Amino acid sequence: MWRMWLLFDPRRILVALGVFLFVLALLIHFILLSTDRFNWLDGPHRGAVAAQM
Amino acid sequence: MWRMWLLFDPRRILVALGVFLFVLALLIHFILLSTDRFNWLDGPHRGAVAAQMAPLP
Amino acid sequence: MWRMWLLFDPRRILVALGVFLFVLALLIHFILLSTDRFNWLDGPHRGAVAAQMAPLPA
Amino acid sequence: MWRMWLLFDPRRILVALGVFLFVLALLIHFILLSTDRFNWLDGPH
Amino acid sequence: MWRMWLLFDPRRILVALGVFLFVLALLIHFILLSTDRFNWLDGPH
Amino acid sequence: MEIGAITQQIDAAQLVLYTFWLFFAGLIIYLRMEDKREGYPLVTEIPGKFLEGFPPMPAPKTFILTHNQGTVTVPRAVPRAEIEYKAEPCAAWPGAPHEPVGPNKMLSGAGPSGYALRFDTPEPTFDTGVPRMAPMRVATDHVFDEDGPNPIGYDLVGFDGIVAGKITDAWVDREESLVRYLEAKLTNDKSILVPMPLSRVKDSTGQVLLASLKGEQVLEAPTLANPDQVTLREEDRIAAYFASGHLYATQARQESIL
Amino acid sequence: MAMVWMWILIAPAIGIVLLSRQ
Amino acid sequence: MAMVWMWILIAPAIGIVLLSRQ
Amino acid sequence: PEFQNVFTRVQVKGPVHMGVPLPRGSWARTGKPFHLYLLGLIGDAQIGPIYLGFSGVASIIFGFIAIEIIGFNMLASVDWSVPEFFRQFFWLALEPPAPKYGLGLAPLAEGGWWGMAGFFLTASILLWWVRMYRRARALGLGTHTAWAFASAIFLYLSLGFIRPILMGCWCEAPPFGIFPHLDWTAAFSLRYGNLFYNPFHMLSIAFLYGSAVLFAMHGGTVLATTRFGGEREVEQITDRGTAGERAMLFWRWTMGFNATFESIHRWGWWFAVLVTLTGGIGILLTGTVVDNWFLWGVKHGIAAPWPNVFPHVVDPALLA
Amino acid sequence: SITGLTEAEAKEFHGIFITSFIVFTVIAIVAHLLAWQWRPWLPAVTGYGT
Amino acid sequence: SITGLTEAEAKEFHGIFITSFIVFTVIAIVAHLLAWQWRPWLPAVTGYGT
Amino acid sequence: SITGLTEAEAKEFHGIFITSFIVFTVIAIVAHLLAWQWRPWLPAVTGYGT
Amino acid sequence: SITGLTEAEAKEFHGIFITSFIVFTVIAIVAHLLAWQWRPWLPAVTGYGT
Amino acid sequence: SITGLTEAEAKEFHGIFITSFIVFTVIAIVAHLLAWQWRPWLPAVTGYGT
Amino acid sequence: AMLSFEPKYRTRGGTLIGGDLFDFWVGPLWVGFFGVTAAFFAILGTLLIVWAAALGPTWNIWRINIAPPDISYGLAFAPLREGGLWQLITVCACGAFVSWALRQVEIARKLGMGLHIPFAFSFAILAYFTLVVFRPLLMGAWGYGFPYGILSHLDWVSNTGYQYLHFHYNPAHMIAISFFFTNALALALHGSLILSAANPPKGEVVKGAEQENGYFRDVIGYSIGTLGIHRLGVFLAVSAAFWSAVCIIISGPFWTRGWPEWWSWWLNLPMWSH
Ligand code: BCL
Ligand code: BCL
Ligand code: BCL
Ligand SMILES: CC[C@H]1c2cc3[nH]c4c(c3C)C(=O)[C@H](C(=O)OC)c4c3nc(cc4[nH]c(cc(n2)[C@@H]1C)c(C(C)=O)c4C)[C@@H](C)[C@@H]3CCC(=O)OC/C=C(/C)CCC[C@H](C)CCC[C@H](C)CCCC(C)C
Ligand SMILES: COC(C)(C)C/C=C/C(C)=C/C=C/C(C)=C/C=C/C(C)=C/C=C\C=C(C)\C=C\C=C(C)\C=C\C=C(/C)C(=O)CCC(C)(C)OC
Ligand SMILES: [Fe+3]
Repeated sequence: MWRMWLLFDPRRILVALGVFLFVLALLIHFILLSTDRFNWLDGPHRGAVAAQM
Repeated sequence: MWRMWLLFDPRRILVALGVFLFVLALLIHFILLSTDRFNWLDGPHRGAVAAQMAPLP
Repeated sequence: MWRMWLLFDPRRILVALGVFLFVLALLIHFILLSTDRFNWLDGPHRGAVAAQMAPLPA
Repeated sequence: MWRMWLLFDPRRILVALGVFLFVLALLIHFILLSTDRFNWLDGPH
Repeated sequence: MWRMWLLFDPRRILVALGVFLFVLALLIHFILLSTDRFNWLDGPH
Repeated sequence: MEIGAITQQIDAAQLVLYTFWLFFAGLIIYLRMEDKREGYPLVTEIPGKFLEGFPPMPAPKTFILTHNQGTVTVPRAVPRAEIEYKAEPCAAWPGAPHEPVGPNKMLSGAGPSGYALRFDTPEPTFDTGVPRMAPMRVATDHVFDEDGPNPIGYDLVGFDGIVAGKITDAWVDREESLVRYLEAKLTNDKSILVPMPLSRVKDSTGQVLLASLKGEQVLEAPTLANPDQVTLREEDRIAAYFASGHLYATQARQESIL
Repeated sequence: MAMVWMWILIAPAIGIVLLSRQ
Repeated sequence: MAMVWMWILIAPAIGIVLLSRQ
Repeated sequence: PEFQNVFTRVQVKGPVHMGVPLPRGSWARTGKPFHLYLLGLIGDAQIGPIYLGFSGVASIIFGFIAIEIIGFNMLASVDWSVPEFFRQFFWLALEPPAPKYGLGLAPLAEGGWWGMAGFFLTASILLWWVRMYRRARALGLGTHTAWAFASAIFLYLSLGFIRPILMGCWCEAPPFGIFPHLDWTAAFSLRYGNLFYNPFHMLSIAFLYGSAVLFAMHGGTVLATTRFGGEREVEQITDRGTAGERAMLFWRWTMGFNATFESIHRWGWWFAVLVTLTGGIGILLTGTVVDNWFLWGVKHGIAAPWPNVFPHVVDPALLA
Repeated sequence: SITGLTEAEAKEFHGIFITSFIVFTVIAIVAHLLAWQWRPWLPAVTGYGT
Repeated sequence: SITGLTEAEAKEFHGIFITSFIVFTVIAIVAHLLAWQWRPWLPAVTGYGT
Repeated sequence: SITGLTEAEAKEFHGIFITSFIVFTVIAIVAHLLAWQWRPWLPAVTGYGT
Repeated sequence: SITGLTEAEAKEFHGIFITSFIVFTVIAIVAHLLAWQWRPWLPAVTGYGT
Repeated sequence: SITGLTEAEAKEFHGIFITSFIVFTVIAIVAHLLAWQWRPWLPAVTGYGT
Repeated sequence: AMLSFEPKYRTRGGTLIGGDLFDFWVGPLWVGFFGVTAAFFAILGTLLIVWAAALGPTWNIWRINIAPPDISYGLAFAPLREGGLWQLITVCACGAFVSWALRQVEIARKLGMGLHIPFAFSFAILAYFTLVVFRPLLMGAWGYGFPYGILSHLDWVSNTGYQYLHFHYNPAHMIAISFFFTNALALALHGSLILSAANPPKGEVVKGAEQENGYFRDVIGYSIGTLGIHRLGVFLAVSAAFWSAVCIIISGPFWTRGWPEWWSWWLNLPMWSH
């Protein structure tokens, strides 16, 4: 499997991997903030929710 | 079927497959997240509103 | 890892890194300002907002 | 770090840094003017 | 600091500085005039 | 409360509108005068009667050209000489058309075969006085791009299917790096230039198709004064000859088709 | 509270002159 | 909480100066 | 049929053109230009190089901050939910300040971010105008591009800066969003009584339609005469060829009058410029000297007398 | 060599790349263990239920 | 000299530039002093309090 | 050497890059320690509870 | 020398750049000291509390 | 050879490709087994019930 | 009267119908068969407009309003005083526009030019045909056409737009506007660049392709070139008219609700649907 850096340019792969992983990490961190349960800054119960039966 | 690589360039196939597999997985993860049953973070979507109305003039 | 700089241009990396770090730091500071608890200027008590559906001040 | 001016144009660094600092300083002054506590002109409400 | 004029054209600096200083002064005057306290024409309301 | 009222009936927005109308009238006058820097004053069916129309012709302006090819003043006090076109009027009254003469109407200089007496020197590049259009055998720094057709060696075919010659070289624009002419070796050993905008490169059959001329009419196309450069006037001659074929190649192309 | 404005206005001006003599 | 802003403002400046003198 | 010159499949690779030498003191051009066959089909194949002087870099920094202010607030308006950001992206905006604050600086949550984004974006646009002006001078060209650009800036400033000042409220300015700024455009017409009856809106439309008419006519004229080298327009201007003569004769025989290869670009220049010049003036008039354009139209005798097919109705609020 | 590296360079890069991948993943595994302790995900169909 | 200035004229401009900068700042300083006398800024947290 | 860097001038850059990263990270670490003392994050599922 | 400056002049720019950076930072530090005196930031979770 | 890969390397790449595909699928199978344990899909016509 | 270079170009031929009978010039204008037809339709159509105005209540040029028939008449030819005159004027306009385009084809053939100009104009004709025949045909009534009046046809546009309660949300409307706005931006740029090259500062030499391509590479990093910009000018203007025709043909025959409601397909995509 080491015979892949002769097939793919390491400079292009590392730059693409760096952008992809940062965007992915931004996406996940952002989604958790939007949740009520996993928001680590303001915490739970930030808005008004109608009671359910 | 190893001959499939004598026909198609491996560099393009792996890049095309990698892009294809990520987009599909991203699509599937997002469809489940939008559901109430398969949302693994909060569960059902309650649709919280702002705490108070913006005051009238 | 000194050998990596023969493959990646230090000019390109430093410029891309500086822009990326500032935008990230700017984003994180903004996110904190967009919270009541971590707002370090006015504090945890959000001020009341004015009426949007209002006439021109005359 | 005196060698960082061998690979970076000092004219280009100063121009980018000069605009950046002024824009950032404008940004911070603007933010404070739009706060209740740190508005130094009309003061707090 | 006099060595900066070997790096930057004095003619370019003066015109850019003149425009920058005028717009900045125009911005500050406008901001003050739109406040209640520092409006020097009609005064406080 | 009537803000913007000048009188009981005239208001500010109305006055601003009439201000624009005055400006727009002046702008149209200015634009129409600028339109009259070429081809004016008009010629009539009188030896010495000229019309300038309204608005009148503008004051002259001068263009400075590169590489010491002179100064151009428009409108010209003395207009450029016209080519000696060969046509017979279809009637004597004004407004009647004329019919080009000669067995080869593309050489008559009438109708679409007419051309302007431009500069008799090659168009130069801005950086150097080097001719702008050059064959690729001279402009060796230009090569055909891959994944695109290479017309060198193709047959030159008229719209009647008759092969007139083979494509030998391409002429490129040294300023914009594009093909403007294909050079073809004709069966009479003539080496004419064909305009790229009038050539259909069919790389499937290895042919360059001419929809404007028959195969035999290609053999009478203009030739360059010297083989490595083309003047502005020659460019006009070549374009006029090929393009006039759409009206003059056959008698059918000149008559009403329905 | 005048001292706040005095430093932020005057001290940069002195800084330019002091950086200029060197 | 003065030290919260004093560190984040001054320490990078010291770091830059020390890194420059390297 | 004949070659229609829709796109160019036969292409040649020449040495990259870096441009004319720049005047002393200018920067070096940025980037290594390369040939692209895809763009060579419809236009020129070379991408780059680019010149990044003081105006260009300053404009980018100012503009990028403004874009960050918009994007961060848009993302905060969906509570940082990326799925909701993609779902609602067209609906999101950075809203202008509330009417309470007039021309003063609003709080951040109530229009303060809008004003800062408006300032930084305006600075970026003005700095770009300097770039368009100075790049033309560096090449020995006229500044026609910069002054045409100033016309577009005039409408932009009238919408967001001049008119809100004349009205005394930043709340009258458009928001920074895709669908919301369409809502603002429609709400503007609703508030001020059918902007169709604004005469400068009529003129701006006439020139907007006229720009489409002229460019279709002019582009078609040049394409129809590319067989005569008609696209080499400046050379046709200084030394008229058969392409210029046929182009002039086509329109003279069609409608009785014609332009020249130079003057047609003056017609096109003014028609595009007058779109935003008349548009800017019309926007400055509404609410300042005219409050209801249809009633203004009725006053000035341009309201067509449509029949009323319904029985007469009385405003029920009067009798209450 | 389509990329342009040598026989030795490709293997040396492979060792560095895998090691960096291991370190990055190991840190993320620790981070997910800490995150799970703070706030577990994957609720029951009826909710988390304290 | 990338700008294209000799030592003599570069020093001359620098001297004039500093003097103009000092004169401009001094006038501005007195302007701020008069402005502060007309209407002070930087209120206390409770407001200006007349 | 696609970059165009000698082995001597490339190892020196790696040395300068690493120490700048460490200095930058150490300052940020202390900043986060101060930030935690001012206002801790990561609340309980109930809330911060003052 | 991709930039086009000699070793000697790079050192001189570095000395001027760092000195200007220190002067600018020190003035900013005093400004923040005065700003903190006028109006402190970073309140407690219960607010500034006058 | 349109691809240009020789016979020896093409069979080697296929062996790597098939082995990677098997490992990727096997992990996905266990992932779906765990997902089915946490929350089944494919409900009855009347719903999942409970 | 003729331009200085004109006389050599006035050849016989290029006509599609008629031949030498109508192949002559009146002043600067060439006539041909379709020039006769265009003149006939234009004059008759204009005269009918004036007669319809004479039947109306005003001679004010801005307030003249010639309206189509009632919807109840369907696709029938209405009486002249109740929309029949509008139908006749519409037929004259259709004949005049097609004859004008066909006349341009003959003129271009006489000069040995391409047919790009009549091709571009045909898209303007398509938009008009969409407004007055194609859309009314799909709705089944000629009453859907816009009235002929300088200010009255703006009232039709306004009321038609609010039959969908927010016409900005029409998706083909957005595309068409994007083409109109870009075309004006492209026209301003192209006119500026040619004038800047042909009219440099006084005493300076005229500039060519090197500065023209160099200018936009410096400011934006790419130049489309002289051939590309004229291709772009046609493409933008033609597509603005084409998508304008699309935006109105789908308003009522293929969409009867508010246009913002149409965007619920995007809001309800399963990746983020509520
Ligand atoms: C919600 C509960 C926790 C939390 C839960 C988690 C969990 C779980 C994880 C993280 C992880 C991370 N968290 Mg956390 N995190 C929280 C809140 C935060 C906050 C904040 C302001 O509150 C910040 C700043 C962070 C920051 C971080 C990062 C340190 C880290 C993501 C690494 C990454 O993106 O690599 C992207 C960048 C790269 C991979 C560099 C690429 C290098 C390339 C290959 C080499 C060439 C470079 C090339 C030339 C240039 C391009 C690359 C550029 C970077 C663009 N978290 C809260 C408090 N966090 C992840 C982690 O620990 O990863 C180790 C992780 O698994
Ligand atoms: C229901 C809505 C109303 C209506 C309300 C308005 C309002 C309000 C306005 C118009 C305006 C116009 N209307 Mg209208 N209009 C109506 C119906 C029409 C109809 C029709 C057939 O129904 C047409 C064809 C038009 C056409 C027009 C144009 C002639 C004119 C816009 C000129 C322009 O190009 O601006 C587009 C160009 C600009 C806005 C300038 C842009 C230049 C700047 C520099 C851009 C910088 C970009 C920056 C660098 C990038 C930032 C990106 C960041 C992420 C933010 N309207 C109806 C009646 N209309 C405008 C006008 O001028 O009226 C007099 C205007 O303000
Ligand atoms: C509280 C509000 C007070 C007030 C408090 C203050 C205070 C405090 C100050 C001012 C200052 C100014 N005020 Mg005040 N001011 C008020 C009301 C006014 C009114 C009015 C109609 O009411 C006017 C006309 C002014 C006018 C002025 C200016 C004289 C001055 C700003 C100088 C400047 O912009 O330099 C910018 C332009 C340059 C520096 C150009 C210099 C030449 C260049 C560098 C050389 C080459 C030029 C090159 C060709 C480029 C040219 C570009 C163009 C100049 C644009 N004030 C009210 C009453 N005012 C400032 C001052 O006095 O500074 C001297 C100042 O500190
Ligand atoms: C005559 C009127 C018409 C017109 C004309 C016109 N427009 C023009 C011009 C002209 C003549 C120009 O010369 C100018 C131009 O440059 O054209 C190519 C322009 C222009 N008209 C434009 C748009 C435009 N024009 C429009 C309309 C019109 N323009 C009218 C129809 C519209 C509409 C219809 O709404 C739009 C949207 C631009 C393409 C351009 C002006 C560009 C500009 O101002 O650029 C600066 C603005 C910014 C927001 C800066 C961008 C910053 C980058 C996005 C940053 C990227 C990241 C960054 C590098 C990271 C690092 C940053 C660090 C700080 C960290
Ligand atoms: C990593 O970052 C990313 C995530 C990539 C960022 C992403 C950013 C995104 C997605 C941004 C999207 C933006 C979008 C879609 C924007 C759309 C905007 C649109 C359509 C705008 C339309 C019209 C807007 C107009 C005309 C606005 C004009 C405003 C003006 C002229 C304001 C001028 C006032 C000036 C000059 C001031 O001095 C006043 C300043 C002050 C006094 C402080 O406040 C009062
Ligand atoms: Fe053109």
